[PDB]
Amino acid sequence: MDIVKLRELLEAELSSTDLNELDEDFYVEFDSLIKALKLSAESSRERGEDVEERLYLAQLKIAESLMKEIIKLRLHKIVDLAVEGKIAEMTAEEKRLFNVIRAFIEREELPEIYRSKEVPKEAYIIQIDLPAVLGPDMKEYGPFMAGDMAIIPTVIGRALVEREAARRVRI
Amino acid sequence: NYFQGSHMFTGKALIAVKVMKPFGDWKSGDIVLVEDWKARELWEAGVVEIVDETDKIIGEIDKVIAEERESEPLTLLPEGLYERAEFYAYYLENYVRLNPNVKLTKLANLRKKLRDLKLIRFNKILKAVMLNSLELLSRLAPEERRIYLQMSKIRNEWLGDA
Repeated sequence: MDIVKLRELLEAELSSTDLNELDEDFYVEFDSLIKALKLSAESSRERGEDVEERLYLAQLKIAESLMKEIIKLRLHKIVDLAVEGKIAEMTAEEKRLFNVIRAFIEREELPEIYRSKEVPKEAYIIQIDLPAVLGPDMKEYGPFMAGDMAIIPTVIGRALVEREAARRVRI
Repeated sequence: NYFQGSHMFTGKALIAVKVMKPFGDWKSGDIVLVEDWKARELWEAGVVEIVDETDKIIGEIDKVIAEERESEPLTLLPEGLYERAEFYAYYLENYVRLNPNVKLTKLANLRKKLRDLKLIRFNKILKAVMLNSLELLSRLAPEERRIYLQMSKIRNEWLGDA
């Protein structure tokens, strides 16, 4: 990981409204680059290279800056996914967060740092463009775009399946 | 006390710099191309000197501005035009504070020209939203791409039109 890669991923986050699919270790590798840029910088200040140091520091600020812009674009896309009930591949840290946004929306419990009503929902691939559908909970799902992965109540997903408009998936 | 960062160079543009001292494998007097951010850092510490490409840059924008005001579609911007204009603006800017005036007039022109170019293309994006489309993205700088994508999402959810 380096600033060149972060420059590419920022360009790619900006160029689509969809969450850019990243290497699972994106965040872990970012931290490394920064721990590595942090040691390399001390290891030059003391060693009296005002130049070699100035460069290690300037790269680090660029890294923090690129990251800031990338995470901002991604969080907003994640918020939209959590609100619209859609799915997309995202790092492990992002699923944790996505789960907290998702918890918040269905009024669950966000931590500090018939036999039951409960509407059963599963993941599906929407095959055609579909307008918002009304679930048994009176909550509406959609609209959806062909190609979207969504978590909707099985009662509706089932109807869409037998209708050739959706297909179950593995989230 | 407080260092006000200002515009930040991330390396999107390559700047021609003249080496003053033995840094790395570079000898002295020779001309090299570095990333804009590395250009400002080594310049600040007298390791290199900025090859004044303001002449070529100003006239470069003028050509693009001229092309826009001629045929409706948005045009492909030379690689890094925006970022390279920013750098010579930083160069002209901090040149008045060089280390031991015809320039401080050009600084104003480049700024007026860059501003002008972004507005003409912005205004064309606004109107393009009123008629998404992949083709157009392959013609916009990544930041303008973001804008077009956002404009259209707002527009489609309001109007719902084609």
